[PDB]
Amino acid sequence: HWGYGKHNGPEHWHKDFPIAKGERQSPVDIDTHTAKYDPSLKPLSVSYDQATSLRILNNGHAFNVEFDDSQDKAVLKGGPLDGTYRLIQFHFHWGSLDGQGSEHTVDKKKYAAELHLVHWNTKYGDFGKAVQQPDGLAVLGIFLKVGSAKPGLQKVVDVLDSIKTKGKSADFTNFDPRGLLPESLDYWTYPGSLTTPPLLECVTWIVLKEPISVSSEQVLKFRKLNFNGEGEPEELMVDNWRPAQPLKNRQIKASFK
Ligand SMILES: CC(=O)O[C@@H]1[C@@H](O)[C@@H](O)O[C@H](COS(N)(=O)=O)[C@H]1OC(C)=O
Ligand SMILES: [Zn+2]
Repeated sequence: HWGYGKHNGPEHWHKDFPIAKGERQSPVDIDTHTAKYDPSLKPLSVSYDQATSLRILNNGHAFNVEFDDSQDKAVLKGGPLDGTYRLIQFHFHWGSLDGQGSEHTVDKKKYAAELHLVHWNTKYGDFGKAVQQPDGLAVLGIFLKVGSAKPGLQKVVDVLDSIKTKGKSADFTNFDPRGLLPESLDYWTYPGSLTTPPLLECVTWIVLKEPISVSSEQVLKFRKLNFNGEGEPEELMVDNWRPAQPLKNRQIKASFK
């Protein structure tokens, strides 16, 4: 099926998923001098105090830390968002080298990786229904640069050995996503899509201005994961990012000057 290699990668997706060439695809390049400051944007509210993590899973495309979303335990509100969006999982995209890995770019600059915290609009009742709506999801995107270690990331790094290959999962309770946030919540926002098949155009993207720093040793451990399942030839899980798509008829708004 689909992947990130020469023969099944982003260039090929449109054949099974024609929406790949659609009206509001992600990610995009964020041209910082074209984005418009919008004073009508309310403050962004990230309420992760009661967050309940459950499990970490290698699905062959990335790894996901999954959350109990049966109640309003961890929610995103405010900013460009109307209503309440519940945290369902977070995952990362990263590169084979420190100079690439992010999905969004900032004035064409690629970061070593990108963290995505996926939330769904509670008005639609469940995640499956939400992805069929133009305002069904809100994904908070955070850039990673290589520098000093991120303490809040280490617990994730430590468990990757136990989910090396496709299909593996491990218990991952009591993880606090607040430890992955930068100091500032300044952001850009635009309407877009999922960055993997089925590429549904259901996402309000909120991308933070301030990157978090992770150590080279930390990102190196991401690159030791496998796309393949156990007992198959090793294909390192690296460069699992879609490149920037055309902005087309969209405007990127900024929460800051
Ligand atoms: C659970 C799962 O497969 O999560 C996916 C995940 O593991 C990854 O490949 O990234 C995908 C796209 O999400 S993104 N980049 O925020 O648009 C995910 O799809 C979905 C639907 O969340
Ligand atoms: Zn993602």
